[PDB]
Formats: sequence, C-alpha cells, structure tokens
Amino acid sequence: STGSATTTPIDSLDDAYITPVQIGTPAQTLNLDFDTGSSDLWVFSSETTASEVDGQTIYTPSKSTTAKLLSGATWSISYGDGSSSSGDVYTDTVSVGGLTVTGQAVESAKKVSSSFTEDSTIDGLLGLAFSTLNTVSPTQQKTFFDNAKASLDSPVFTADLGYHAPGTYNFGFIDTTAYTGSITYTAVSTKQGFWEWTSTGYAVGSGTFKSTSIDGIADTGTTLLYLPATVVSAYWAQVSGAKSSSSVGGYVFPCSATLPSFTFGVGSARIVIPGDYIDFGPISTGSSSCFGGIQSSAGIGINIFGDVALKAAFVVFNGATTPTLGFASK
Repeated sequence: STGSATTTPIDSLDDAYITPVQIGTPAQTLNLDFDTGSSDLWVFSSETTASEVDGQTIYTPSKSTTAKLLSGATWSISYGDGSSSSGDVYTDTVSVGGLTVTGQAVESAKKVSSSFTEDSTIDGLLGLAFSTLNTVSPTQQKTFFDNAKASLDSPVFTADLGYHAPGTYNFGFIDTTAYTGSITYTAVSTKQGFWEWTSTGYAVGSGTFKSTSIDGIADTGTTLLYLPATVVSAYWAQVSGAKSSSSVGGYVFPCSATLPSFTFGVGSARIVIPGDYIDFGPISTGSSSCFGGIQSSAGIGINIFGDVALKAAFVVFNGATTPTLGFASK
C-alpha cells in the first residue's frame, strides 16, 4: 500500500504545516501537524476542556462506530518549546492520503497548553519519530508509520515541505519526479528515539565549506534551524546589523537586509537553504527588526534540522530494519 497527502503551511511564515487526516467511521477529518520529532498522535476532542478549545476541529469518539476506549491508558507530553498536552486514549481507524491503519492509538486531549489553544489551525499532532518515545502509559503505543509499515510497498515515508507553498508527505514510495539529481543517504541513530544523523559541515553564502560533524535531528515539527553557537555566529556575522537579542529570544536582523544562503552537508552532498527561507519577518507587527530562521541550539541540548532546513530538500525517512535518512535537492 501507499499514501500521499498534501501538507499546507498554517500561515505566511511557514510556522508549521498541517495535513488532513481521516479518523473514525464515518471519517472525521482533522488537520494535524506531522512531527518527525515526537511519537504521539493526539487530537483536540470532545473531551478537551472547553475553555482550551478555540476554533479547532475536534474528534468525537462517541460518533465513530470504530472507536474503542483503550481502557486505563493515559498520555502526557511536553515539547521542546514548552508546550504540552495530556489525556486518555482510543483506538480507531486512521487514514492519511489513502493509507489506512486500523487499531491506531488516537490520544484524546483532556488538556492542552496555551500555545495549542491559541493556534486554531492545528487540530493535533501526528508523531513520526520512533515509537520508543510514545508517551502512552502503561502500554506504550505505536506510531501511525510503525503500524502501517508492514503493509507499505517500501518501509519509508518522505517529507517534501514547501517554501510559502504546499508540499507533500508520501508513505510507502519514493516519488522520483519530486527531486533533482540523486538522493544521498546517511546513517541514523535511534538511541534517543529521533531521526538523528550527522551533517558533514556547512557554508555561509558563497563562502568556503567547513567540514565539521554536526549531530542533530530531522524534525518537521520544529520551525527553525537550531545549530551550535559557533555556526550560528558565523552565519549572522555576514548580515550587517544582525545581533543576538536576549529580550527577543534569539538573533534578529534589520528587515532591510538581504540574507545569505546557508549550505549544510549530507555526506559529500550539499543542501542549499536560500537566504529568503531564513527570514521570519518582523519581531512584532510593523517592526523593522526581523527574526532569524537560524538560531543557536545552545541550551536545547540537541541540534535541530527543522523546517527551515528540511523544506530546502526532498527528505526520505527510511524505516527499514537499519533506518537511514536521505536528502535530495529539488
């Protein structure tokens, strides 16, 4: 089997991407944030505290003939940005882009933090990291990809995120028309439950490539590119007036700037992030200070190849017995 679904930016900055997902019978379509940095499929629901719902579409298990309470199971998750959610669990039928999983754990939110409430466009998350990170207790549950895997033509999914445009998540096949040149594959460590890999270096603009190992995670659920302070300082030093602002929470730059590209290494291959992808616009409405799309990972504890990096590539998440990651230009 295969699936193919379009993913759409939630706003003009590509802060996140939503993908329609069919849950239950008859189908209830929710727009979920596909997140390769976590492993829970959770939704706003009829059980979510009413004051914490503001415009989201909810899953109502009582209206699904295929929903079953997973008795005794609860979940609770906290994300890198400080947001969180928690609740109980149903199993139900879940379909993405024509690919159907029966008996998928659908984690129903009883509580969500402010960031989720305030984002009316995201109806929940669909985790695509390794199932070892799944938070369901006392019986850990599998991700949608893990459940689908054996039925897929090939045990892979691909992320093809757009810059200020829709893109695609495919399951079970590699669309050879969606990228240019060849795909370069690189080793993955699953030790921390992430799609963790080691970049071979970087360049700033038209500068020379610096060969250096940068361990980090491919994370579709993180907006920005978070890299070591050394690398990030080297990037922003090429932008007149750029500075790190503790008051704002990272590097800012004059909105009048033309940003240089940033290149990262995948083996002997190179992925170029155009300068425009690194512009996250005014820090507040009407400001002439703009927020940078490359930020320091210092104090996160991990480097994160978030959407800024991933949207510059066609990315293969190969979930074969020995998983790997592939990157192609596009």
